[PDB]
Amino acid sequence: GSWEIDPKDLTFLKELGTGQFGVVKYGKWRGQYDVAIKMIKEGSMSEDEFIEEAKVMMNLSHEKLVQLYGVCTKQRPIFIITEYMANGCLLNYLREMRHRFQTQQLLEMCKDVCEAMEYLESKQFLHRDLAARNCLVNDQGVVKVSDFGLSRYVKFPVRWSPPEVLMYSKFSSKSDIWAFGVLMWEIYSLGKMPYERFTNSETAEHIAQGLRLYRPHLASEKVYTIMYSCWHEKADERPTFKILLSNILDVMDE
Amino acid sequence: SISNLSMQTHAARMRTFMYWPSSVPVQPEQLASAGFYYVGRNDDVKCFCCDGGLRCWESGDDPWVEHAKWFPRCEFLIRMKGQEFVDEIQGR
Ligand SMILES: [Zn+2]
Repeated sequence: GSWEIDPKDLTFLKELGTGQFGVVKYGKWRGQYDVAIKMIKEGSMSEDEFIEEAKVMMNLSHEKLVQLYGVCTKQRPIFIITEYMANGCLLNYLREMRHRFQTQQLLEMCKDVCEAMEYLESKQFLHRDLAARNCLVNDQGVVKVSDFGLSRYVKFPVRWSPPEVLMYSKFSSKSDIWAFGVLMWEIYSLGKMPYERFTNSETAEHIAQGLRLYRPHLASEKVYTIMYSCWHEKADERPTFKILLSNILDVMDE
Repeated sequence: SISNLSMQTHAARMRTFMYWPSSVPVQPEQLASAGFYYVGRNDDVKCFCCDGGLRCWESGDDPWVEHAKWFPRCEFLIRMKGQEFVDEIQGR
């Protein structure tokens, strides 16, 4: 326990929509602090798995991470109180062209994801599923990472999976690197589907044959080399988020 | 009810625009009459009644037309400009 929150202090305001695991509702805890309430649908996730999921997400905090404020276990459904991100899902934020994003702004989003991923890298934490779908954006435009570790609980992200995860199902720190590369493409292609013309079965086969995502019209040669370095056939030659952020900040001042 | 106690009066709302940017093409007198006060960050203004935040102020803007388009449920807005106005702005 010790992270349990009394829902008597919570005040619901707007239903943000239904997603994975449950419904997300915007509220105000103690009448002044903005909170996001994830209502875990009865029997959607494993009860025993909800023990490890919460515990690992609690003792983890970063500037660019969606902070978990706690749980509400003493009632059904079980609530997950977290940091409220106004703009919601990054994928929808990118897909809305009513923002008119600049190349410098899209590169700043990549910096935000990389900064958070470097923290999970040091903590030996694997996201096991990194994409725009599992990334949130606040009112200020800052992109943060969420739904981490949740892949091992409760179709498969084939398009974000490296060759070793496809052919042999071997998860490493370099598996998230490949996923970050496909996410870097998602940002520069503005919420476009990776390998759109190919089905999930064709995607797995073509990745093994050496097919890599094309350079989007927005990304320059330098930025495309950053996302391409993530897509090395041999995982040993893929960089780290420390090396990736270094290249991101170097190109930022170029 | 009211969101911010300190900014109930126009004279109090105007005091926040002390370090408001002289770059923005929106006059503070217009914002303060529309229940807005400067937050302190670039062009961020909140409402004292509905806590309605508004930024990225462009030229040819009306703080009342922006108050109705984004926050029609604002009790101060319906009190000042009237429901007939609020419904007309939200009607488009
Ligand atoms: Zn208002």
